[PDB]
Amino acid sequence: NLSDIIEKETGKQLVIQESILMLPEEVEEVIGNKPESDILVHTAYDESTDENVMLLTSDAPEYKPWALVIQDSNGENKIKML
Amino acid sequence: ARPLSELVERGWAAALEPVADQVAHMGQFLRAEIAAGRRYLPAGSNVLRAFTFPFDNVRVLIVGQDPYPTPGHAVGLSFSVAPDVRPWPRSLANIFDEYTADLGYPLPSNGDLTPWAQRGVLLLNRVLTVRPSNPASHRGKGWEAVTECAIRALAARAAPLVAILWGRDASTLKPMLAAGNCVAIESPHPSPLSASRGFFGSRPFSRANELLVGMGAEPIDWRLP
Repeated sequence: NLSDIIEKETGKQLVIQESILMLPEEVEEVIGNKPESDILVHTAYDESTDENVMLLTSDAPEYKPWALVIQDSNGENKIKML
Repeated sequence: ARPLSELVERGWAAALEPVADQVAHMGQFLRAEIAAGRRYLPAGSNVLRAFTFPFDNVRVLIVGQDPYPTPGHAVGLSFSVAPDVRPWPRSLANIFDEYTADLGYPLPSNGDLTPWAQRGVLLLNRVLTVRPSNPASHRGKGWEAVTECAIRALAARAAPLVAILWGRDASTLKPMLAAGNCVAIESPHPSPLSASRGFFGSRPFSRANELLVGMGAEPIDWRLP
């Protein structure tokens, strides 16, 4: 899966439940890196750490990793650019 | 099947009449997709389910994107999942928090949104189908033309409409409902990455209602536990 690259960068067997598509303008504000073109925000949930695990990739055909975000019970994000 | 009237509530028949050729085409695409060995997720019966509830009874539009890419999740309606779906889409989780925050209500027992649908909240995705595990795989594949006509038709009616538009993808449809009797309320997407950026606190369920009332229409119930 594309979820394998999640398992790679974090080591957690999680299922991607949603891929929301957003514009660079939207993603930039939160991560502080304006990306090339639109991004898909694949969000899986870790039901044990209560973390939202996010994988941001390039649009549909080629799902190119771009950044990874882990978001805790509070809302702070450990952002790792990919 | 084939003829529109046999496929959607009628009234929706009228609505989508101009995209009849366009929708009929979508069929042989899907059929062609199975023919080529791959399957699509939304599920035969449910693909057009969005348009099974009365056209004249819609008061609130919640436009989504394409369907949830994982099997057994997508159910023919924006954002909603199937009741057995346990750890639910984080977008939906967030939507729900703002939902308990906004209205007095307790957290829903499941992400089954059917009741909203049958109360005049149109949960229309912009792209009605999608290849399993391959998000956005049916974008520009013909569907937008349909969902777009869907919307224009709603806007044209004498009846008042509130469209709530989560994410910028949605916003592109703002112009598409000339705000005569239509009001659009936009906000960042309920996705975790963006939710706290201005979705949370947007109070869309009540605002939607108050807007409806402002225009001499009945409020939606919401409320699903």
